Amino acid sequence: NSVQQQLEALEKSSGGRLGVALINTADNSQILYRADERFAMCSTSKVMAAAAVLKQSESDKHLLNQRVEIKKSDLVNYNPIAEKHVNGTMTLAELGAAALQYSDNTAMNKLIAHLGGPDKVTAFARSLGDETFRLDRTEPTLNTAIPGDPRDTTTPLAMAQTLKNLTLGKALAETQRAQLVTWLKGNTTGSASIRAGLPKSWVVGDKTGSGDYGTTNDIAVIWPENHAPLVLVTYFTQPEQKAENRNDILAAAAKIVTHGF
Repeated sequence: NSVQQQLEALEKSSGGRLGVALINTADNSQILYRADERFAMCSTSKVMAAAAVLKQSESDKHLLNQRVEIKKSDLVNYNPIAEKHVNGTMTLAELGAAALQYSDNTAMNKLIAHLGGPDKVTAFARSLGDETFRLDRTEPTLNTAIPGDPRDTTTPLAMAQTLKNLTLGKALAETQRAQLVTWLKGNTTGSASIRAGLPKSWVVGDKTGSGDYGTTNDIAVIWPENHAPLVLVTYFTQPEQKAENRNDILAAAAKIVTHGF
């Protein structure tokens, strides 16, 4: 069976809806499955918020070290880093690191607030040529992931294209690109997702996300040992609100599409 047939069969077994976009940077070839359909991003949107702050830092050499006060009232759900810093400060760089490497929701909200609200994250995506991404809400409500709701969604292809531009391409100046890559490579939350479907020694940078409707996502840049990088988005969502998340599906999809590479 072809790769496409393999993805169809994976989706058929899944009890939900699978979205995959792989870009092989050797030749700009793509493996696309529901790649123009919308999925709730959940925490994968944290990449765009962090990158928007990195863009600002290009023109403000003091920005990344700017102090941000962390107050008890800022805490939401899932803030393993920010809760350590209540009554103190974190820098914008530290908030980027926490948002990306630990998926800290308070850190995400501080980035969004710094930028001036969700719509400013959308504007940043648009400035990179991404016509699809939209951020509408803050944490935690951006994870409701209701089927057919356009809020806080993108498509697998749009996200793969933008992730490529951010990490390997033209979106950010070099120091900021390098910082984003360093952050993604140091992610702690993605062991069981795309990474689990790849050779153990491949270098990977990724950002996971999950939400209601069993929405289970991962976006990654992958550096094989003897090949050009791959950019891979795997999004998955289910019909029932309290469905379990399914990172195993993402690992399985990653294994299918990276075969041979």
